[PDB]
Amino acid sequence: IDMEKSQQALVQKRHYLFDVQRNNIAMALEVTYRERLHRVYREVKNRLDYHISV
Amino acid sequence: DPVQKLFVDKIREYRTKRQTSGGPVDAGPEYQQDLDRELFKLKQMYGKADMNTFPNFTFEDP
Repeated sequence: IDMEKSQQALVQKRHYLFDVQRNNIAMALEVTYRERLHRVYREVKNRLDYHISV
Repeated sequence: DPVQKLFVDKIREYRTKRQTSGGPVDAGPEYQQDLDRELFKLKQMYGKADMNTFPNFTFEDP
């Protein structure tokens, strides 16, 4: 009885794997966004620096 | 101050250099050769992108 009751009480919370996946994919999207913004900034700064330094 | 003849002499050669700078006077081939050398070095160090407008990225989603 105890084995079965604890098994049920435990498998109740199997949702953490999906919650992980959720926040992990959110993190992936955020890092992509950050890289996009930094890449555009770096390119514009590179061209400006080229002009200024020449 | 109107006495330091070398002072006013340098200022005068300055003024002449100012007026005559239509093109780099007494440049000689070294002028162009250098200019090219460090322009190419700077271009190489910086990049080869479309050195005029903003090149586009067109990223890729995850």
